[PDB]
Amino acid sequence: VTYFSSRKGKRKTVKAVIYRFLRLHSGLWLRRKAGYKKKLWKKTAARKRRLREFVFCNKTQSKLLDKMTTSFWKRRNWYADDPYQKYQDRTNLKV
Amino acid sequence: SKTILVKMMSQAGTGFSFNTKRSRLREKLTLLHYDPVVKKKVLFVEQKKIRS
Amino acid sequence: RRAAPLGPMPNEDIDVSDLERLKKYRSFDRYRRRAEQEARKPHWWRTYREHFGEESGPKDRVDIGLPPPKVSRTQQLLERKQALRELRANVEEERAARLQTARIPLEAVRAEWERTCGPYHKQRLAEYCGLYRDLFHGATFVPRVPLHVAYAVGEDDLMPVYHGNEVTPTEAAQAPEVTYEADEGSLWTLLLTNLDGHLLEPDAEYVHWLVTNIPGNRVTEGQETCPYLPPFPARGSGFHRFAFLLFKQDKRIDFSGDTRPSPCYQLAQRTFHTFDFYKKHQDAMTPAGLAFFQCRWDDSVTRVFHQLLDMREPVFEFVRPPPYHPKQKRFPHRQPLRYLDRYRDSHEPTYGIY
Amino acid sequence: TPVKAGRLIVEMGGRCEFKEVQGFLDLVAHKLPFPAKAVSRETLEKMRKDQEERERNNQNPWTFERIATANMLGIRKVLSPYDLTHKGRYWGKFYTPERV
Amino acid sequence: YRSKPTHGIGRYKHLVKAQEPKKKKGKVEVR
Amino acid sequence: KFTRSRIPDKVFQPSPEDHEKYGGDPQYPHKLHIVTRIKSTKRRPYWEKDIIKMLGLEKAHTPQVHKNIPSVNAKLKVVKHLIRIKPLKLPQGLPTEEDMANTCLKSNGELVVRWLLN
Amino acid sequence: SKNLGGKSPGKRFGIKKMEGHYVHAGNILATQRHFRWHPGAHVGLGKNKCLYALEEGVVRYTKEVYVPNPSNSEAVDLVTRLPQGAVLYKTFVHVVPAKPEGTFKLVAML
RNA sequence: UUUUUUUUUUUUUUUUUUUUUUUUUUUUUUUUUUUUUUUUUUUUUUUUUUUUUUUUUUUUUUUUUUUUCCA
RNA sequence: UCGGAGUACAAAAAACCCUCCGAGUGAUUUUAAUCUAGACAAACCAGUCAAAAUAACCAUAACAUCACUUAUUGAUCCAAAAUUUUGAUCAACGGAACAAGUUACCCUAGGGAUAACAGCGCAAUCCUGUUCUAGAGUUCCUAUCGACAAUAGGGUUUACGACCU
RNA sequence: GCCUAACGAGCCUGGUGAUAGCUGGUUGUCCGAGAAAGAAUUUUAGUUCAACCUUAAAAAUACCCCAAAAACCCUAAAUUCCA
Ligand SMILES: Nc1nc2c(ncn2[C@@H]2O[C@H](COP(=O)(O)O)[C@@H](O)[C@H]2O)c(=O)[nH]1
Ligand SMILES: [Mg+2]
Ligand SMILES: [Mg+2]
Ligand SMILES: [Mg+2]
Ligand SMILES: [Mg+2]
Ligand SMILES: [Mg+2]
Ligand SMILES: [Mg+2]
Ligand SMILES: [Mg+2]
Ligand SMILES: [Mg+2]
Ligand SMILES: [Mg+2]
Ligand SMILES: [Mg+2]
Ligand SMILES: [Mg+2]
Ligand SMILES: [Mg+2]
Ligand SMILES: [Mg+2]
Ligand SMILES: [Mg+2]
Ligand SMILES: [Mg+2]
Ligand SMILES: [Mg+2]
Ligand SMILES: [Mg+2]
Ligand SMILES: [Mg+2]
Ligand SMILES: [Mg+2]
Ligand SMILES: [Mg+2]
Ligand SMILES: [Mg+2]
Ligand SMILES: [Mg+2]
Ligand SMILES: [Mg+2]
Ligand SMILES: [Mg+2]
Ligand SMILES: [Mg+2]
Ligand SMILES: [Mg+2]
Ligand SMILES: [Mg+2]
Ligand SMILES: [Mg+2]
Repeated sequence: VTYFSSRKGKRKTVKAVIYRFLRLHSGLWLRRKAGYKKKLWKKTAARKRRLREFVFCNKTQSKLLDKMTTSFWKRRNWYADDPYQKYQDRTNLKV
Repeated sequence: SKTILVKMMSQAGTGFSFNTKRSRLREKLTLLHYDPVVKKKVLFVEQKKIRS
Repeated sequence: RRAAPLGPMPNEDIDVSDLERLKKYRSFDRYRRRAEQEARKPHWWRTYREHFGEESGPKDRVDIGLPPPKVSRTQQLLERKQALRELRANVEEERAARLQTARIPLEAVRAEWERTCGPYHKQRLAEYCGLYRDLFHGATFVPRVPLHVAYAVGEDDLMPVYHGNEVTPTEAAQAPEVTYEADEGSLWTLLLTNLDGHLLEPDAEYVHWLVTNIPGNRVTEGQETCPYLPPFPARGSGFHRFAFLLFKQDKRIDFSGDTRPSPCYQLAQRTFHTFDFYKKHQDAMTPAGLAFFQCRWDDSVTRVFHQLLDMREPVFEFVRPPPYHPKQKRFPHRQPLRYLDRYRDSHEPTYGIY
Repeated sequence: TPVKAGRLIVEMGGRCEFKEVQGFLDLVAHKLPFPAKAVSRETLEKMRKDQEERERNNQNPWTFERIATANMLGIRKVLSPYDLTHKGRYWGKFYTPERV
Repeated sequence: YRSKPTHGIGRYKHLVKAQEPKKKKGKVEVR
Repeated sequence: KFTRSRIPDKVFQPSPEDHEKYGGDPQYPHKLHIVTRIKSTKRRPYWEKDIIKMLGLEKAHTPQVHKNIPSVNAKLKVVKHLIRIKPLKLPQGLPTEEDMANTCLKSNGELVVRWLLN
Repeated sequence: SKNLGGKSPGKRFGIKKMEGHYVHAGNILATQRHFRWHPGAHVGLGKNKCLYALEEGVVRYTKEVYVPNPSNSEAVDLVTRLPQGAVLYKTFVHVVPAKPEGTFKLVAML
């Protein structure tokens, strides 16, 4: 991760995270299950459903992704017909 | 004894294919599977050979 | 570490040595019979019944009823043996049995069952349905005398009321007929009690028809304390139990506190407790007849609620407990995207400041 | 072949006395790796009875078995789980009959 | 459990001794 | 493996001579324990350390008063090799609210209510 | 050395919930490789011989008679070879329900 | 998709003097079949360029056997 | 690399160039779906179950079954697929897309974390004494030896350890 | 082998503040709490997590834990769960 760029001197971000991850405005990160497109005939139906289902990331991975990504991707986005607009916020979090 | 992986498509017209392991020294595979597109018990025949 | 068993072990009686000389059972049916026979014994270890409510195990039931009829056992056995020998002497019955073509006089079987062993079956059915648990709370009786209750749905349609049958308020709208064998020297009291349907007090039950001082079998000639009232079960909570109790009494019982008015449309006045009633009239009354049936809601209940009771119809519903969910975590790990939907207040997008 | 303490190795009988069998078995007992004696039924009974008498008339109120069972002074930290059964008479493969 | 008083309540292999998974060997040794 | 030590119930069965030897009442057991920590918890198991911590015996050679109930008797049995236990004696009875500031604890195991009168 | 491949992590096969624990539906009571604990009332049986509570309540463990399914040939043969006084006993795990099925609430007094 | 053997009388084996057993037809044997004895016909799957012969190499399809991708 | 047994005796886990079995798949039809509570296990990635509800068959089961059934298997990316999939002993098996030997002509930064010489621990090996007598010694165990065995001592050789450099 | 006193490939300058998981050093006072290792890795001379631990903030149950309970041929010290 380039903490200070050479041209503008800003902090860059790794494009792999934006390519294979999604950040909700609540701070959670969304990712796909590993191996959901490899050897489907060799796996059980329940295993295939688990692979196809989305999953979340824990605190350590979330902090790592936040460090590796700039503040642009942490903004609030109001997309037209965004499926994840419902999951953008968090409710009834008693902590 | 070597097995063969065969891709079989539905005969209901709808595009729906699934892979199955078969014995090489057997005839063309033709079974009854379940199609969720039409949600019916449909006849599936061997279409392609994918993996040896 | 080893500990001493707290009692005899199950398989410590049979000898391990010389199994070949010990007889075995080769039938799964025999093994099942033996296992079920042993499973009912009070074992010293933790069993299924103790944890799943064997109803406090043994219970010394107080008996409040007529004494059993005194029958000569030897003469009864001799007569039964003679009848069996006479039946077996016939060749036509044996031919029918061989040819698998035989019929049974079901009406006579029913009559004989009611005469000799019907009371015990009725008592155990009432115990299963919990009649004694809510009428006396500590006492179960034997319905010695029969009690035939019948509702008239028209001119040629008669609905019987057996022990646990289902009778709708449409058929139960009118006062039923009660039949029982009795000489012209005894007094009887009939009480129709609805165990389920009281809106306020769970521990109280309603009275629909209480008629006391019945000379013999003439139920009509007896004075009615409470006029007959059609059943009025709730639309939601269905299958209430209505029980006819018949008591035999010796003296001419007169009571002024339990007397009901002719209209008797007040639910406050139609509040009853069989325990207190039998406490009051324990000296003379002794229960001898019982006939309980189930009744659910129908269209006829609305008319009873509106015209008769002058009330609005209560509607209930069998609501289930909400599903259990663990405490929501700040960062759920390996959870599906739908994890946030499990704690959503409503399926409406909420915009805070925008 | 493993042999523990108190296990017989060779058992002899006949119409003979005890002196000669002891005399010609003491050499074998000495040549054996573990210490051994040429005993008889009477000798074994006598030694067991003497051991029981000593262990019952021992004067000091403190005994190894009592201390180990009661965990006095927290001695279980130093001791071994097998010591609860050995009662201080057995240490490794060595057995001392005079330790009660 | 081993320390529980109800230990060995399921002990059944001592009640049956027919555990010979051999093809056809016969004893033929009763003198 | 070194683990906790089970103590058989035979150890805590008093002999008739024990009462006379230790000056105890064979009929009525005493009411309160005075416990004093003699040895250190170093070179001792962590569960024993925790028991000594929860018993309030952090400071050695300082008596502490506890109940005579089996709930605390279990822990006292667990750490019995590190403490001295005496029965609390009340020759003058329980001190009242007017004698709380004039009480004292003699080393013999008794609690004097009136101490240093003038 | 000639021995190789013996190294393998344990499968954590054991009892998860002890007696007296208040569990919910779907909680795995215990995992096992062979049939050590048999399910009883309100306890299912997964295809991997796992035991999971079907209702919300209290877990209990009992010793109860064992009547095998008639289609299980080995079990039926063992039962038939058992002597006249022998009855098989197995350790069953049960869940005693606590929450009732439901309640009747007034929705509208019309 | 790639690698390799290939295409024989009507059926199988060889080899270049295209032969040897089955099958077919015409006779004989038998009361009639079957068995057996004679005679006959029966081919290099096709294109192209050749050798002394072609078992020289190439075009269109036919079954074919193996491989068909660690990540 | 993965699974079973003992080590690891009774909730779980637990290592060695520890002692043994195996696995890198076959055969058959009941061709075995969608969605979603709640749980096991786990650093993560992975692996496991699964109540209710839906589509097709009895209008009463569907967890595919068997071979000790536990292991029979592989994360990105990328290629070919064409609508939905497949995938090379990455076998060093959490894996770089593709890279061999020799240096006594060697160099550099370090290591007594790691060897050879020495020292030190132990005594497998070695050397000593004593105990035991069957046997040799013409008779006779101990004049001179003395097999099968026991106990104790020394640290000279090799080997083991890798504690000081 | 020799190529200006060091040649398995000369010397100077520039890249160059080359890079080092490796060695060495790291400069005032006092006070509080305070850690010996489970999993991966061209990895065991290091890193990345987990378990512990430190500064803050929220809460409420936390250790000891009587019974009872945890397998089937035999099995010790004792373990897990809870008043
Ligand atoms: N891993 C680990 N090392 C420790 C711990 N305490 C001390 N050390 C190490 O021990 C050395 C100092 O010894 P001490 O001064 O503690 O006797 C240092 O190398 C230090 O890093 C500990 O709790 N964990
Ligand atoms: Mg009789
Ligand atoms: Mg293992
Ligand atoms: Mg391991
Ligand atoms: Mg867990
Ligand atoms: Mg279901
Ligand atoms: Mg590697
Ligand atoms: Mg590796
Ligand atoms: Mg792994
Ligand atoms: Mg040279
Ligand atoms: Mg150097
Ligand atoms: Mg060293
Ligand atoms: Mg080291
Ligand atoms: Mg030297
Ligand atoms: Mg050396
Ligand atoms: Mg030196
Ligand atoms: Mg050595
Ligand atoms: Mg030595
Ligand atoms: Mg001689
Ligand atoms: Mg010796
Ligand atoms: Mg030396
Ligand atoms: Mg040397
Ligand atoms: Mg020079
Ligand atoms: Mg540097
Ligand atoms: Mg390194
Ligand atoms: Mg400090
Ligand atoms: Mg330290
Ligand atoms: Mg307990
Ligand atoms: Mg607790």
